[PDB]
Amino acid sequence: MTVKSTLAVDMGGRYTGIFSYTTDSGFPKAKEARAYVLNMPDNDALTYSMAARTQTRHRIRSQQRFVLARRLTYILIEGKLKRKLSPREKEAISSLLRRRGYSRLESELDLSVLQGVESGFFKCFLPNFDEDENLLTQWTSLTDGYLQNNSDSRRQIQIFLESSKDSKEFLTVVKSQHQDTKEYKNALKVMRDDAESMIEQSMFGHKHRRLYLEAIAQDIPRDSRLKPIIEAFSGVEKFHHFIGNLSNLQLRALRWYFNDPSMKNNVFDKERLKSVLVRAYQFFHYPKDLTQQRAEVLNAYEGATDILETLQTLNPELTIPPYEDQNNRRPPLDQTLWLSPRLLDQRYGDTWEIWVQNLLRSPLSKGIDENLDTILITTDRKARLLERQSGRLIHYTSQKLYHSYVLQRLLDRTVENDAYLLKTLVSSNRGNSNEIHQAQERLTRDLGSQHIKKFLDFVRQYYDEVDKAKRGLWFIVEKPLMERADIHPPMKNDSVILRLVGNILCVSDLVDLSFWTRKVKGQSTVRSLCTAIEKTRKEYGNSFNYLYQRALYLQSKGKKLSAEDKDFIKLQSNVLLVSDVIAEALDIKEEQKKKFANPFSLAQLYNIIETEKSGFISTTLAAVDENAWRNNLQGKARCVQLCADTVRPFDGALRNILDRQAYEIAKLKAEELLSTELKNQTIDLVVLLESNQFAFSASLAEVKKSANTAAIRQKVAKAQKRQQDRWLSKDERIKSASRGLCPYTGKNLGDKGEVDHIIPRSLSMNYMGSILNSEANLIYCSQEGNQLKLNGRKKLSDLADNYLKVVFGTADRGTICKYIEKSVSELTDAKIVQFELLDRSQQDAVRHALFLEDFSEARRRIIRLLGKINTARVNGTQAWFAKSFITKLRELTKEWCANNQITLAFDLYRLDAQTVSQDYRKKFALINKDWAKPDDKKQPIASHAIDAFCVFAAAKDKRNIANVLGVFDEVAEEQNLKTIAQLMPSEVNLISPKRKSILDKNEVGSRALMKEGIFAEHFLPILVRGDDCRIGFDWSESGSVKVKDADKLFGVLDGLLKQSQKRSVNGFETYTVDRIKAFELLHDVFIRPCSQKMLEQAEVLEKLHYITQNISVTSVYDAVNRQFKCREEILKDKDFDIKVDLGNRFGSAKGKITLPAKREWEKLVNRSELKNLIKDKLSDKGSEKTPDGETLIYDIFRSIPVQKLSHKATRRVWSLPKIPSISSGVRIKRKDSNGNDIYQLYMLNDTKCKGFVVNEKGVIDWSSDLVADLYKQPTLTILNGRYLKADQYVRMDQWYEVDCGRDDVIVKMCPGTSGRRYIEITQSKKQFEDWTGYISGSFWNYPVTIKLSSQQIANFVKNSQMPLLGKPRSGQITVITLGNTLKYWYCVESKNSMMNEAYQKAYLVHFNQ
RNA sequence: GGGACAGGAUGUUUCAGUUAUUCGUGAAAACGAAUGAAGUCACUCUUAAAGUGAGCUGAAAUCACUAAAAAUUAAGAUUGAACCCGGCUACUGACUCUGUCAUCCGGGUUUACU
Repeated sequence: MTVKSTLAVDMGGRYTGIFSYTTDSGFPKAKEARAYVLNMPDNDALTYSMAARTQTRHRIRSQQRFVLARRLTYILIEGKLKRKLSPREKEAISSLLRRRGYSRLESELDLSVLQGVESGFFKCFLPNFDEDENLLTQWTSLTDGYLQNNSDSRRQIQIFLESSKDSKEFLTVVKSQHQDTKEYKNALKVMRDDAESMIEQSMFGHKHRRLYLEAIAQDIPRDSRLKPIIEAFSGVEKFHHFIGNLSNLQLRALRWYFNDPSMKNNVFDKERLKSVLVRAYQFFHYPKDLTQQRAEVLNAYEGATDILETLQTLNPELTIPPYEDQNNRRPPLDQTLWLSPRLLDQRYGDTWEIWVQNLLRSPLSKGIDENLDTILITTDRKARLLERQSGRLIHYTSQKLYHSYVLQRLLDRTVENDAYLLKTLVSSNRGNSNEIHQAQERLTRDLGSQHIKKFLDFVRQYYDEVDKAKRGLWFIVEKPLMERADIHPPMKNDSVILRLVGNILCVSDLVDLSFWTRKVKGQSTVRSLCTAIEKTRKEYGNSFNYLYQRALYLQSKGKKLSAEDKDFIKLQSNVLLVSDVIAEALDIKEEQKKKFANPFSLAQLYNIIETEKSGFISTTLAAVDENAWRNNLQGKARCVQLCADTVRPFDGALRNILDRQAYEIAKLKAEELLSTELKNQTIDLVVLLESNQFAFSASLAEVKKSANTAAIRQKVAKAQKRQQDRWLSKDERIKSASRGLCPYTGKNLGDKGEVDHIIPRSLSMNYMGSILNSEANLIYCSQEGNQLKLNGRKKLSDLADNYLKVVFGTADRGTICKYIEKSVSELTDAKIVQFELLDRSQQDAVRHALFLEDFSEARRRIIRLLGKINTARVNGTQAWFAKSFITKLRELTKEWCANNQITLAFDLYRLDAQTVSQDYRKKFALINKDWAKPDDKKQPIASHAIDAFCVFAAAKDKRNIANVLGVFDEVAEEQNLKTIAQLMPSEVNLISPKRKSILDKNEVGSRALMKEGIFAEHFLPILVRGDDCRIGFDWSESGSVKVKDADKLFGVLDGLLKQSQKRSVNGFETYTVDRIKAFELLHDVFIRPCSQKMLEQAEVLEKLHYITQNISVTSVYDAVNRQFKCREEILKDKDFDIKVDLGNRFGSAKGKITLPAKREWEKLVNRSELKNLIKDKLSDKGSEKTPDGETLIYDIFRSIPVQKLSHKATRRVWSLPKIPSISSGVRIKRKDSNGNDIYQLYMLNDTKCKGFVVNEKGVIDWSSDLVADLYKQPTLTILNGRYLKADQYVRMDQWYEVDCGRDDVIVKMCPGTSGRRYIEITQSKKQFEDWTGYISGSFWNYPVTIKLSSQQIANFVKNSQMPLLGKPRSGQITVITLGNTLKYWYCVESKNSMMNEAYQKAYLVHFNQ
């Protein structure tokens, strides 16, 4: 009836192992369980980050900015001239508008390395700096001043660069005044490089808008094409001001002006332009120093009478836009969860208000509304915001909000303050104690007994929802009584931070932050110490508290400090000093120091004061005030803080990866559930189990590539090594617990011993939350002792006398019992639970206390403490993945839940990867030895399914996890065997996601259609002397190919050839292909069924057609190897030979023409500057290793030009044409500024063909290219493309099972690609090992991608004895299923006839029916 | 961490021009300026014009449908983002701080809407 389903997930990052099942009974059967692994392709195969997409968007936006600025400038100039602009005038105006220069030019290098250094250290090299300001602002201002041509900055940059050359003095001065070389090293290797980048930016062409305006102040009188325009503008200065004001416009202003379908005619509107110019410069946030410049521009534009005269009059330097500030671009949403009066009204109508009123009339409910007069005035939720925006309050009136706030305060009262023992009176585990009866008598009297049951049910639901919220899984409530705030909080505001600090420093009202600059132990300052504390916490992550407590405890015990614990105790001293200094600055007293006298509070102070100057606070001020009241620093502890939802991940790319992983896993689970017959009634419960590690971060640093692989690997290696040192081989058990003696036999035990639980695994089912795979419940024992252990209650009578004497020094059971009781009673719960914080004597005392009587105080206390060790809340990444998976699984099965009525019930539990891997995986590894974790420097794919299975196996935490692995009478190795030998399937289904095929996307524009880079498309000239005619460039043998029967050639190309205008005196005739007509005909033959004449013309045009592209002359030198390339590598015939293959039908011209640009490449390599550097042959190269040959190659070409014009552009790349590789060319027809048709050739980025044509009788045409419908546009022309009528076709992904001719092998085939078929083989694992030479340690070690080497490919094709299988493309095989039956698919290396015949036979079989 | 805005500069391709000229000058020591910029090198053909290729200079175009603007180089099962319009009844931000503007809120999103 109660059908149970489970889905265990090992979130390994790239590889996500899933073990899932769905059973009517409590324990799953063998067939029900399935194992999956997600392959999760990297960013290249599936895009998660948007960096390239936005780079493309902003490139197009810059192009459109220039186009619209030119459009508006032409409109205005033609309006003032009352006549159309000539093409020369248009060219001159465009020349003026080109190369605006920058206005911000922030940076191009990552300066985050130096962001953690205080500004006071650089005053030796930068006297202009001050210690009262952060280094970020000062360095940014200095760089901007150098960019904005600030004379002082320009001078001090050179002063620094000259002074810092002698770095020996810089290294000598350091350490004299308690400086740090590690932090002061940042003055080199990043900031010096940034300064040099600023030096070199000037000669690249970057000039800034002010220098651009200065340059275009000149070159306006010098350009003779602008004379009529200058005359009509009545002055060079007026026209310059007009041009500069127009150029200063951003894209958005031009868009606003042209955002009108009536602007298609390019009409000049005075008022529209004025309003658009006013709308700009009002969009901007002007700095305080740039005030009264915003005022000037806005007075000019708003007060403009003619706007055009205002453009000609206003100084363009004033109209340069300020820096962009998208701080309010998407404010964070408050995550605070509020008891909703609206939902309370929909659920209980009015009765909850009477509940609140009845509870209020009680002396126990005095003081619960202390600050509700000043809290309710601030909107806290999205629903209240919507109601107030409507102006009418029906569910969020002040009275309703008051009632909800006091209701939640009563429900959230602490146990010291709860007068009705809520969350205990409502729990099922409540006893019949006198205190429970007194609490229930206090209730039913204040509230009244007429509606006790409904209020109690509401309390039950509220506490269940709050428990879900605390765990991080508020989303699975699916019927909430609370609501998320979902509204933006205020920013720092310089005054909200004062309130936050006062809350942190336990001050009711803080007025100033002078304590942040108070001196500590000399010239150290509170700010620097808090910065160092936060830096240490950030470096150590979530592990900081553990080693901090360990170091302080070991220092208290007087142990020998380590190199790290020394730093930690120095940090402790820093915390003490900073707390004392803060207290004396704020004169605070009465035990308020110790509240913030921890590294966490000082790091929080640093974050609030320093980090995120323009950031947002966590929650709304209403939530902050309510939480402050429920903290009550002036009081003890009244009420518990408000629940808050888990914020979405900040990474976005990680968010997309989690979204796709959740969708794939939800689709797997939906397939599993829909495969079942389950019918009327039969509620379904799904339980989620998750595991996580630092390997998740390490692998996601490669899935998106993170752009920081080295740094992230270095950071995560430290954490992983620390975790390994935390778990080790579980030291302090063999060496400290047993002390060389078996606990139960006393025999000498070496490294052959084993570790097993003290408490029987059966007893940890009826009480206490875990089997306690901890350092106390397990002891290093011997095999004979473990056999004598059995599964009953164990006591000190079974402990060896010699072992007891070694551990304690006394063999008396009563004496040892009383000593254990005394030792356990002397240690607090914090030291008891955290085993590292105990020395070996107390560790033995705590461990041995489990052998005592059931009534023993020490044993009972230890069991009580360790039964509720932690809540195991989910990580934010885990919470987001869980939310996405649950939402998508609900969506997928929504139809399957409407019909058949199954209602989905979701539960979720996080399981530590530590316990799973270190305890549960080891048992199965011993059982089967294929479950052992490899150490091959990588974690093999299929073993993530093993990890997920162990995560399910780690669900022995019973009485808590409700997947109905209950009863649990059979324990110890019996349960392990029942798990492994019956549950874990042999098959591992590898799921490899991929981006949607462009043939399936309806929004083909969301995919990169064409590759960036345009190719020159050329036609061979035709030379005619008389009866002699040649195809080529010149009459030389290598420059042209002789044509036999040229009359046929000229008859075919009668309408496509044009002749040279300047006629020579018998100096032959040159016939060149008309580019426009040729391109039009090549488009016509591609887009329409053309006549045979047009097809012949297109064939001849394509035979005369060739493609070149300019490649930089730098390519003559190998930068990677710092070696110049030889003439054989440079002048290879592949890059310069044009093949002419006209058949008898088109005259007769067979031969190869060398590209005449080869002479220009020969001139490049044979010139004096490079004659010796270029070697004549590949074998001549040696160890010359020219380090910077690119520099001299540049200096060949960077000749200083004549300064004719100040606005001339710079030259940086010099290139010569070479014949490139062609792959699915596309020719795009566009229009220039004059409206003429221009054709530019691109390379297709995605697939070109959508399938193969199928005739009326099912025969597949394997030779014709069936171009996709998205390329068949009136402006698109597929290179060498022809029209093809295909009313019926077979898609590239129509897999069919072909006639393999065998029984042991199942082969499926699909067309796959236009040239190579896809073959999927279902085969036994042993047979695959026999065919190929591949070897591995069972299929659990098999990789998802198998890279067969050439010998293995030959072995495959040979031992296969199967011509239709072919060979894998470059020996690459993608595995679909792992196990004894191995399923995999591959792309064939080469096309084969019988492969096409087999697919054709399968398609015919499917097509006849 | 990411996301977005603003772009800057150089490339590639298309088209066009250019292989000059006039002055200082009459030495024509080979340079300096002007002609808006460019204006110098090869193969072929020489009739001694030119053809071809490159360079240089200028502009234009640089995903398509597709255009006034936007969306368009992500994903798609779902979405996210972007942009525009209306509003300051109100979450947020900047101001000149009841008064506008917005990256905010609501809506729309393809030739839509104002």
